[PDB]
Amino acid sequence: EFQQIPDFYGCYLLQSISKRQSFYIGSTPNPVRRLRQHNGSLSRTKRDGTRPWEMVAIVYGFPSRIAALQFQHAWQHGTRYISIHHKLAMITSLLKNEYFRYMDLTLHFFNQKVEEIWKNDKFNVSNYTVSLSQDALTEINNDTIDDIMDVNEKNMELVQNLYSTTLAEKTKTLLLYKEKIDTGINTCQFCNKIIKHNNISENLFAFCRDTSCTFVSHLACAYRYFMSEDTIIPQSPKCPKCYTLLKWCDVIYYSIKLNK
Amino acid sequence: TSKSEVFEFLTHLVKQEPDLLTRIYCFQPITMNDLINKLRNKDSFVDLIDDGTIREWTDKLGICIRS
Ligand SMILES: [Cl-]
Ligand SMILES: [Cl-]
Ligand SMILES: [Zn+2]
Ligand SMILES: [Zn+2]
Repeated sequence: EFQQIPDFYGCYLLQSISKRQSFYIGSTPNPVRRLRQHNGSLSRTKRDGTRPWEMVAIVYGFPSRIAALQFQHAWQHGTRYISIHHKLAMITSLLKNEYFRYMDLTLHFFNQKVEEIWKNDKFNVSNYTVSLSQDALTEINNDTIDDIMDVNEKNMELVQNLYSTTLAEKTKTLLLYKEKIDTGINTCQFCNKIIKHNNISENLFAFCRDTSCTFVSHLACAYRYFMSEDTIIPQSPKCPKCYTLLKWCDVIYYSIKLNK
Repeated sequence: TSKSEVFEFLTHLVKQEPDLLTRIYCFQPITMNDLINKLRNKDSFVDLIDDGTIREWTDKLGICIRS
């Protein structure tokens, strides 16, 4: 029995709003709930102003909880895979590493000033994706209680938006692929047999990330085609029809979840 | 025996084990003990390869090791 790739699993960086040299790194399948636990309590600690935290960045797209924890622990250790400047440089170092490169992760910033420091790449550490929230926060004002609260509330809304949207997009895309399978008249791009659930090799399918592209195949067939120092996992294969770049991790995400 | 030769050998063992190959390109976690047992069963030479080298190979090949 295969385990599904998580709908969402991310490794996040928190920066205290008031204590701006305090950071925290963790990993989670639900960053909204997690940020409430960090800012309030774990379940229903004297306060020294470390809370509330701002979630300033999150790396997500991990193929498993295990992989996210590997990234988290490497990021915290600072690791065999190799100030705010150092925390952000560690992200780039890990995204360049052979192991995490296969995952085509997404680095998302909720704060534009933090994104700018990362981009400035002070240490010249420079397939992963980088994104920045619409209405990302910029310079933080922590001079008053109301300013601190305003930052916390706006940051929560940004984290909610990214998370709920990511889940809604995967939901929508799963439904569209399922409809393709359900028609039972698609055929495999490579072996030409009808696409139908009937043998893991026969029931795992691969789709183009463009839902209006008609490329569909057996996962095994796509794997074979893409794979023709030696490697095992495809890296940035292109759709044989529209030539767009695919993320193998996303291909597997939908493949396994449709079968389950 | 160079590390390149060992890595090629281990990769070739994986490619001859269909179930394990599919699990790896589907990013499925596997314990080191389970992996080494599957490899050794394809070629007993795996017995002579140290754990640290096997772990370097798993990192390079993107194999996810579950403790
Ligand atoms: Cl929630
Ligand atoms: Cl506190
Ligand atoms: Zn096929
Ligand atoms: Zn396509």
